[PDB]
Amino acid sequence: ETSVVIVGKISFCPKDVLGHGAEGTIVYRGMFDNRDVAVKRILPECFSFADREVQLLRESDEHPNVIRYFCTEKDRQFQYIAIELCAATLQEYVEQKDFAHLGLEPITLLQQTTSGLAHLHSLNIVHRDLKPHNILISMPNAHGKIKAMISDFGLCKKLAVGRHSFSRRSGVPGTEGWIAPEMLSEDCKENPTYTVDIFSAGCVFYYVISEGSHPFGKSLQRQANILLGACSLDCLHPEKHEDVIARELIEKMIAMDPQKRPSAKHVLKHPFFWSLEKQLQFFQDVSDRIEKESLDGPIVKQLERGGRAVVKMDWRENITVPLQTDLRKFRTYKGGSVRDLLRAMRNKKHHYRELPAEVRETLGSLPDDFVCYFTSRFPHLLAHTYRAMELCSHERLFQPYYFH
Amino acid sequence: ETSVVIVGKISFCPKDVLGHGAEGTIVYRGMFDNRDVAVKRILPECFSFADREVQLLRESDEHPNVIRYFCTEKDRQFQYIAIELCAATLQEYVEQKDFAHLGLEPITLLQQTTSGLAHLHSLNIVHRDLKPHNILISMPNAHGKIKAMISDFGLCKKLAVGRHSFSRRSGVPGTEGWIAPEMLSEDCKENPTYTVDIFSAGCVFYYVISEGSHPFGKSLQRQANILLGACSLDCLHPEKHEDVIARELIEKMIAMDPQKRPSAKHVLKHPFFWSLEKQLQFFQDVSDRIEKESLDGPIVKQLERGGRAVVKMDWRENITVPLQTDLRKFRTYKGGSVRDLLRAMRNKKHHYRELPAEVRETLGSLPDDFVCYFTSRFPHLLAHTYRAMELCSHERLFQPYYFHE
Repeated sequence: ETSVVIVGKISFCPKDVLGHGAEGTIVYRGMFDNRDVAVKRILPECFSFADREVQLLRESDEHPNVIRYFCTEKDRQFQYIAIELCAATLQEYVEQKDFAHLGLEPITLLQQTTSGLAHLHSLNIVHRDLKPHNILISMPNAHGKIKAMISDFGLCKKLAVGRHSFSRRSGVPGTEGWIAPEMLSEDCKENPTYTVDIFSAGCVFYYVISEGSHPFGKSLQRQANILLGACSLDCLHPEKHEDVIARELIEKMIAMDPQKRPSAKHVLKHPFFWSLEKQLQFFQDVSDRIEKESLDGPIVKQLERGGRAVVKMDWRENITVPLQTDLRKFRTYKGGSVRDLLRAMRNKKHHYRELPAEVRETLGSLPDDFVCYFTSRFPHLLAHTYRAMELCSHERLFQPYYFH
Repeated sequence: ETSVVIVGKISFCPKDVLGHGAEGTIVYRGMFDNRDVAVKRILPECFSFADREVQLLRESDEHPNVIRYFCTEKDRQFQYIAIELCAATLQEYVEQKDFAHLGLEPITLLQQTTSGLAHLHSLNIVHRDLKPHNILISMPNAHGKIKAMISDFGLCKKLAVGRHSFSRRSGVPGTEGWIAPEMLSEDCKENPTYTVDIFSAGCVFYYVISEGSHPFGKSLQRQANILLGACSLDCLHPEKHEDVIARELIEKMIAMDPQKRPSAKHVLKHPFFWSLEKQLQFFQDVSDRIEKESLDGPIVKQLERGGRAVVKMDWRENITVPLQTDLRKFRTYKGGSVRDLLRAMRNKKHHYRELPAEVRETLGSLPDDFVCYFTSRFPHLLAHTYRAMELCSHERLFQPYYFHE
């Protein structure tokens, strides 16, 4: 014996509470136009944040990683918002053990979230409240695939025409512990901009790949640490190639100086999101680019600057012995040079098919095992080379690797 | 002095008629929940196609190139379907002289249309009535960009579970001039399948790049020619690289035999959609692949088979003089070989920076002008190489270039 409430085209069962939240705002499992939806019941006082959210949703929900908005209805005492029904929040994705990823891997989730975020920014919309609770996991589609979506637009702001910034005139919106420092800093001269989302996104990034941690500590001390700048990314191991590239992006995203933070579209171009195949191609491209470069040139000098730590003093001593044996027929490849390590990688990639069976065995298959053969042994190689080769970032060859 | 009709959440002004449909259905411009939408008004006799269209749209509209569905209201007299308001049809995009592309190239439009179609097929839905009139051009977004979309699902066919075909017992749903020949064949033992859409898509493909022509002539005898098999692609010149690749795909899409037609996802992997950079990368990849291949091996033999026409007897006599001079010392490159033409290309690509200014000038910059230097002088090179190298299509290296069912 269960009851049903109907308000215009929106209907729901009061027993199917999906969760509470803000100002006693309750979310029910509901129905609209014969499809399953989530229904947000809004209190009379929050008709402001609802009228804001609903309008901003109309303008940007077409993007696949922005929650789909269906309808809204006005009652005698309440306002109702019908949006796409989702399976879980990102917090459940990260913290629930044995969670069905269903093809949705952490980096892809982050890529999707950033895509949705980039979409909002292209529409001059700043979110200002990006957090694991606001990032939803979709229901499985007909092919069993799931995706990530940005939601909860009640605190979003449409930037005024001609402005790339906004003021904290409407106080400080957001949830404690995910707020950009320049939002609370009283001495802050620069008006906050899109980068407040980038900061929060950064914390979310670290939160996902660390499987639950936060760059600025535990619940109560987070926001205090943020204003202090006391971040700690010690779940990212310094000798792990994946963690190294992850740290390089994350520490830029949560940088204390807002102008130093990469835009959403810039973030999407980072090696963090590169496949193994693209990584090897970058390695090949830089090798060919520096092949006829002089050793005293700005490029090679930049590439070898701090190179000893990258090659671990002698890279010919840190590879497997069938590869060492294959390389003694060359010997022009100096073990103290990053340039020669890259030359040897390119050479062995190019002639791979012609290589002896036993050296193709230690290298592994092209291109995935091959590139991991080196990155796992030289975890700073990609980061270092990527940074150093920024001098060539305007060249046509290296356009898809950098942001412009 | 204008009137407003309000049905539930759907509202529209009767004066704003956007167009007419089949059997009394009229489409007005209107509003739904402060969204600018299109509104289909449907008669009680066509409630069948309505609830069908609604259902299928309540499944497959989750794609950028499939029309968005918002809501349906039912009246005392009519039904109302609220869908995304678009700016134009493909017919108006093509036939209206000086139609503002607004950043929408013809090929991208064909890529978008095919993607939307592939989405429908993945959901076991056959459109059966694909045509320029129901391929829609979106309203410009905030950035002023537009896209193409598939619409008009009233005649769509949801295949039964476990079925990959459907019977013709309903008759001939398609529009004359875009109907696959197996739909109007008295003999065919084979039930129609997804490929009826591919045939229509092929006709649309050629319709766009020819800027108004049809593979089977003018409207008066199109369908007649379709049954005859009298296709004609006159607008595609036999010695132009772009047209040679375009012809190769279109001829397979409008093939008389349904089984010969490529699936929508297969279509998307065709060189027709390859960027200039991807074309050059493909040339480089097969060049590196056949470098240590035996000259008597299956791969090289396939590649040289018909090579004379490809390289125009001797490619060294069909390239520019500054390049001739720079390649003269390379006696290892045999002028009658397709493999060696690809080798010279890969070599000049790899050493491009080291090349003297004069030869870099005739080649042009990497990669755009460079690849066009060769495809324009050898219009069949890519088409020939792509077809020949299908022997290696199952290999990891060439998987992104080909399709695997």
